[PDB]
Amino acid sequence: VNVPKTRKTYCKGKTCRKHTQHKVTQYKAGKASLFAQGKRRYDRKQSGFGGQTKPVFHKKAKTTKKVVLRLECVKCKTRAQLTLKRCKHFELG
Amino acid sequence: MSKITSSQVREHVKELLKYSNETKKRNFLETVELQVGLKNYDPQRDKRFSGSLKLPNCPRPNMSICIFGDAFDVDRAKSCGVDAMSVDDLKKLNKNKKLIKKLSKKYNAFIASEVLIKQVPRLLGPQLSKAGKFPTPVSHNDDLYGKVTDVRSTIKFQLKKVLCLAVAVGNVEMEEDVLVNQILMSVNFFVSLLKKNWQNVGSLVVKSSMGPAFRLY
Amino acid sequence: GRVIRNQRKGAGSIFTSHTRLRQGAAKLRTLDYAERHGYIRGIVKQIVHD
Amino acid sequence: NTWRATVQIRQKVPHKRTFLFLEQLILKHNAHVDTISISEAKDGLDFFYAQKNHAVKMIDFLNAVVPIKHKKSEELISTYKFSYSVEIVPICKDDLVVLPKKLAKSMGNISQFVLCSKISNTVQFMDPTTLQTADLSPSVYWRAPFNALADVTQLVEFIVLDVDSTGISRGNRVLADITVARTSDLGVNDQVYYVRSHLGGICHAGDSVMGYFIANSNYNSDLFDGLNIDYVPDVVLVKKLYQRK
RNA sequence: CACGGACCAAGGAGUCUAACGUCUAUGCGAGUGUUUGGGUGUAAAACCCAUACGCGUAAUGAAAGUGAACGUAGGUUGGGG
RNA sequence: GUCGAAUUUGGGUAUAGGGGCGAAAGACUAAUCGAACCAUCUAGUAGCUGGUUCCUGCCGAAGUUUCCCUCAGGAUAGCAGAAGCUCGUAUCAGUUUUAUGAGGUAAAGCGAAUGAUUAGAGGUUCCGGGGUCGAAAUGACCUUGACCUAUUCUCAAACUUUAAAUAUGUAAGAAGUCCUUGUUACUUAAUUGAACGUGGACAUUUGAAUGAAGAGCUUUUAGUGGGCCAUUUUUGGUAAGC
RNA sequence: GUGAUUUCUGCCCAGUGCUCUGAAUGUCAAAGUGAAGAAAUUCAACCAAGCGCGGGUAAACGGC
RNA sequence: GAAGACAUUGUCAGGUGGGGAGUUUGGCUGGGGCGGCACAUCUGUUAAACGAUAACGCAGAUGUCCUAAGGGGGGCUCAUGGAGAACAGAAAUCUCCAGUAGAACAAAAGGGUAAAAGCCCCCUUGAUUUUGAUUUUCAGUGUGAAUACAAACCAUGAAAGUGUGGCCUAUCGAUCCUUUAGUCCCUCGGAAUUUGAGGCUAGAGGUGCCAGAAAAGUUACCACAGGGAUAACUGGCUUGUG
Ligand SMILES: [Mg+2]
Ligand SMILES: [Mg+2]
Ligand SMILES: [Mg+2]
Ligand SMILES: [Mg+2]
Ligand SMILES: [Mg+2]
Ligand SMILES: [Mg+2]
Ligand SMILES: [Mg+2]
Ligand SMILES: [Mg+2]
Ligand SMILES: [Mg+2]
Ligand SMILES: [Mg+2]
Ligand SMILES: [Mg+2]
Ligand SMILES: [Mg+2]
Ligand SMILES: [Mg+2]
Ligand SMILES: [Mg+2]
Ligand SMILES: [Mg+2]
Ligand SMILES: [Mg+2]
Ligand SMILES: [Mg+2]
Ligand SMILES: [Mg+2]
Ligand SMILES: [Mg+2]
Ligand SMILES: [Mg+2]
Ligand SMILES: [Mg+2]
Ligand SMILES: [Mg+2]
Ligand SMILES: [Mg+2]
Ligand SMILES: [Mg+2]
Ligand SMILES: [Mg+2]
Ligand SMILES: [Mg+2]
Ligand SMILES: [Mg+2]
Ligand SMILES: [Mg+2]
Ligand SMILES: [Mg+2]
Ligand SMILES: [Mg+2]
Repeated sequence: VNVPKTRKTYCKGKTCRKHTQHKVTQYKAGKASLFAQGKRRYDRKQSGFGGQTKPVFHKKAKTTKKVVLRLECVKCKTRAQLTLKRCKHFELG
Repeated sequence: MSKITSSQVREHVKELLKYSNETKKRNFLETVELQVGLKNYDPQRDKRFSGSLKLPNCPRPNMSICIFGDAFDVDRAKSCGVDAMSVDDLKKLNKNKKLIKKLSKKYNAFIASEVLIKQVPRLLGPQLSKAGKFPTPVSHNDDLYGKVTDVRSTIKFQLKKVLCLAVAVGNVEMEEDVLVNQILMSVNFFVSLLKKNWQNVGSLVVKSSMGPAFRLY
Repeated sequence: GRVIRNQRKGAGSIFTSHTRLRQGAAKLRTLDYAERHGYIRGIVKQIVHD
Repeated sequence: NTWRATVQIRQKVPHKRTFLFLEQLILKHNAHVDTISISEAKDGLDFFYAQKNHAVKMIDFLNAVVPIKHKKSEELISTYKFSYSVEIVPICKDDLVVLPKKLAKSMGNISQFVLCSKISNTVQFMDPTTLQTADLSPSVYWRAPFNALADVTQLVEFIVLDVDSTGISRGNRVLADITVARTSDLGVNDQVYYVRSHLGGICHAGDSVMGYFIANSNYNSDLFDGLNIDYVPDVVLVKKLYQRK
């Protein structure tokens, strides 16, 4: 699918509150090790004797993924997110 | 790199503009180019990245772009007063194999017709792209003078087998603050183009085309 | 499974050596001053089966 | 309940390329001498046999042409029907594969990001970026199986702009380096790609070549996302079209 | 032609506890609960009692926090007496 | 069978339970051995089998819906009992009539447009699907089929023009009708409407029939969640108590 | 492992094992090293055996 | 005598390790297994003229595709046949007449559509923000999909209007854990500042056994708790003539 990298939509910033122009990028993610409560809990549960202690998922069925767009306002610098359907090829031409 | 309080580049640009024409008032060859060497990246192991980051500020006015096209863009090129070419002319150019390797040297670039560029891939044969002169297309309703201005002001960072990419980023003519804006734009484009957004860039140098000993970057 | 036979041979219960009719351990004379500096003479009295 | 032997050949792929090669080879050797009947299916076919001798020699013939795994099953009527379930390895030639890490390390320390280059009684993978092959056997596949990344439907076209070389060849394949562009924006953009490939001796500047475009791709694969980002390329080139007329 | 049963006597299987829901009875009622303890005794009973504490009389919010009358504590439709 | 030895045997001594010992049978280890015996944890757990103790009265079922690593089991709804509470002939019904909707099966008709599987001969640069090679394209090697070509009668549960019977939704008034004129931040060009009202008029029938064992409402909980047979209409299997 | 005597025990090291008088970073843990940071930390280089590459072995399993 | 700050010994770390330990080894099903998915969905038929209705019944589809193939406006008419025009010959381009759709509308089938929902152009981003109500499956829970308003901001058009993705009927996913967007936001409890962490509102990362365990065989050496198996009787068949 093709989506242009510019789009005029509504933004809910306190200064704008109207239809403004945004530019479009795609969303990605990160992670954290000596920070997050789940990781700090899992490591202590994992230490010692006993084995694995949590499930491990290996029965993947989907082959594609939904795509999320991040929109940044050119006059406000207030981002917004918008999800699309499942597609196999995506670009921002 | 992530930008580093550009007053050092400001003093370097001032020393370069006092080197050119204030200690050697040479003939008009103003081109204050920025040379950048990258560090900590393997050419074969990493992807060979490239982009073009065309700033409208111009420094190389004398350029050769033999507009290859059809009849209507030939008349448009004759109006814009630039060196054009014809269809039978390009057919003779692909006929004589030695003429292409010379016409790639008598020209400085090229600008093709969105009606004949999907043939320069095969008709005008190889070594044009090896000399990095693959023509950029121009439409049937866009301005030819504006496209020639853009093809004279369009700079392109490409990753070769060497980590020493240099670009004619400015002229030594004038406009210290506009030159500072050009240096900021080039540094931003290189830092965003590299894989690590700050760490990979090592060597930055200014040289006003005269083998000047004023880099200070 | 269970403990196999070559594993069982190391506890040494019914796998020890049968040493009743043996004449004694066969070894050389202890090194001392006479063998270290000169020589000494003995005599062989009997040649036996072990 | 009237045959006593059934052989069921299956391949769980929409585009059954290895299965159609197998059908051409069965038709070109005429191994279907003693078939009672043939049942079509969605992913293969069933051959029928009056005694199990022709069935086991069909298994013997199939065990040396294609990478398969077969299992035996016993039926009762109240004298015993037999059923032979044969599965072909669902990886066809010119398909793009990400390998498991331990298998890739044990199979010659090859890259995980490979291409299926030849199918025989075993299967053969090859790294297109550096010319290097590997042989995977059906039993070591079926010990812990995996799937392919992309099949031959998302092959996009590419226009070759320029060729170089590196000198290294391993016979029939000259590992070179070519600059290329897409035929959906060659007359639109200034976007060029630089691909180190094994289509160096076969390709010259100005023609069309099929490939995988990784930079426009939504891949949901744990083997893929366990890779590194910089060591996966943008384009993987597979084959040249070259239509005469 | 399913399983148990030769005959007789005796024994033999929804119990108790902690915390609860609905319904009923009783005592007091914006309150209610003496029995952890103390006083006393005809002595494991009965009788008497202080300060606390539990539940109820205020909700809502993840929290910081805020916290229930425009009016005969409102208008319309029915409504036993 | 063997009977002078890889013989037979007394006593002493050594090897102990996931251990021993085995010229090997999973053999033997105190009538116990594909992991001995003894006591305790221990009244181990059991969606599985058996049993479960006095009388009379009144009421009285289900084998079905949805979800569950569910199918010899649960939760949930239904069916049932008990406690009642607010009131007093309501406006209700496994029914008819009158009025007014919806349907596309039986029958008709195909020949009025759809009228079919089946074994169906060639016509190659009218198509060609792919499969194997190929330092690649005046590029070789393969076979289902494209298209029935100059063949019609033939008929339908997935075809249509008409169209029953049986079964099905709504209405048959007081929470109604009519006249007059109050509210509004909605609506109209408006003094128009829309919704809700004030005041007034209309009971011997208050707007078809027949019936009405009181009507309405709430809380709580049991068992059940293997069904089967008959007439009629049907689907799959020559067909069956399939 | 084979199973008195007699006679015959062919060829393959490729697959799986077992092995090593062979090359050198391909993978490469804790500890130690360096950089940025106020610091907790983050990033990077180096990196033992083993694995991988290379050689041996069939009266090893197999294969013809 | 030999060896020597090396072995040895202690702690952590990386390999190797059925020698040993513990555990597991889906469901439906004319018995299991193989096959298939009748396991989550969609169209026609079974299906007997409201709705509902089973079978490992039948004919097929789904895990996609699209910045236009979404939205608004304007102009035009499609398949096909006939008669004509140099090369022109089934079939190339032009002209006229007939043409109720026999064409097209991404994909299965069914429905719908002619100054259009089809074809060709012009402008665009309503495929936006905030949250309630309703319909289908239904326990009237969740998930998916859809309908009609309200309060904003926009598009298109002269305008009335239309527009909350695809003409309609399918195209998809909890808790826990990560991550992102937004709130001159709340907390770190002796008091502050800055990192770090935790919260609130709204999305993504996925469970296809699709209301959602993390999982290989063999037993003829076998064990336990239970449930089922035995003369032919078609509610009436069998004998000589495809
Ligand atoms: Mg540990
Ligand atoms: Mg001894
Ligand atoms: Mg009996
Ligand atoms: Mg008995
Ligand atoms: Mg008895
Ligand atoms: Mg009130
Ligand atoms: Mg004798
Ligand atoms: Mg021991
Ligand atoms: Mg015994
Ligand atoms: Mg019983
Ligand atoms: Mg009764
Ligand atoms: Mg009929
Ligand atoms: Mg009145
Ligand atoms: Mg129940
Ligand atoms: Mg039962
Ligand atoms: Mg070997
Ligand atoms: Mg480390
Ligand atoms: Mg090493
Ligand atoms: Mg030491
Ligand atoms: Mg082990
Ligand atoms: Mg085990
Ligand atoms: Mg089963
Ligand atoms: Mg069966
Ligand atoms: Mg019906
Ligand atoms: Mg449309
Ligand atoms: Mg819903
Ligand atoms: Mg989720
Ligand atoms: Mg399930
Ligand atoms: Mg389920
Ligand atoms: Mg048993």
